Amino acid sequence: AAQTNAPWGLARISSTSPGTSTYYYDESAGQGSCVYVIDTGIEASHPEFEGRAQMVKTYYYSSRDGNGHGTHCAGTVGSRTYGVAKKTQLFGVKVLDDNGSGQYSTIIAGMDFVASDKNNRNCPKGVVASLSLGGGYSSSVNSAAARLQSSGVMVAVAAGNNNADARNYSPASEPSVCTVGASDRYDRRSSFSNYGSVLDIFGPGTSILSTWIGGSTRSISGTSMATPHVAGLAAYLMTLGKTTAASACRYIADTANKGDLSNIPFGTVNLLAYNNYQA
Ligand SMILES: [Ca+2]
Repeated sequence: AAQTNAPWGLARISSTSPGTSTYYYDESAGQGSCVYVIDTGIEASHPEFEGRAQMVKTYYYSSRDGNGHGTHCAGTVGSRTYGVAKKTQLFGVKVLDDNGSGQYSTIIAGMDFVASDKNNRNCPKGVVASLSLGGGYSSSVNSAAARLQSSGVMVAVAAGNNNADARNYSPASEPSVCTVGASDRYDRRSSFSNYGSVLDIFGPGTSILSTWIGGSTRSISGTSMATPHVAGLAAYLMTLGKTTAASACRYIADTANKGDLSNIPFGTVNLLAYNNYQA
């Protein structure tokens, strides 16, 4: 399959070189997989989700996305136009309020929720979680992310936007999950992206067009935007039978475009997510 005039990030994930604008992918498109988006929620009624999105949990007085951030992330995972895995099922877990804030205890509860709730969903090709959130180091937050991964969910988490070493942030610093840095259209590390030995992979994170609340669309930037590219890629690869939740991060790193990014600090991986699709 080929989507012409795709967002640059989708084109990049299917390309050995920057500067192209068509997204190429196997038509299976993540069918039979599920991705949980743990964030501010998802506007499920957005035409771009085609009935494939559902709120499953909230810790606040509403499950609606009153922010936009979660809807944007969900769109990059699996909207028809802006998504990597255009046939995946999307499940929203609102651990962040409409200001994008959340107490660590609520975030941890949301991760443990997904670890159980996947047993209530039909996801024969496998389960992914995209966590576009972060705060300072907390062993408890890291441990929750490790449990979620351990339960059989491919966990992708944002490295953070501090232009700092991700070892000081959680869940970014958790070794057993997939920590994702952000890059730009010109294959440079995004200026805000955290870095460090704890990073596993880079994905497109600067100027990312995707869905927003009120049925609209928006371009925004963050390691929160790179993460769902990787989450979506994982879902896509799992439906293709190429990998499993346990080894998808490893598989993505093994099959990445290597040594192509600039401004990568010494000791940080130079690996950009790539679907290796031969059209
Ligand atoms: Ca690891």
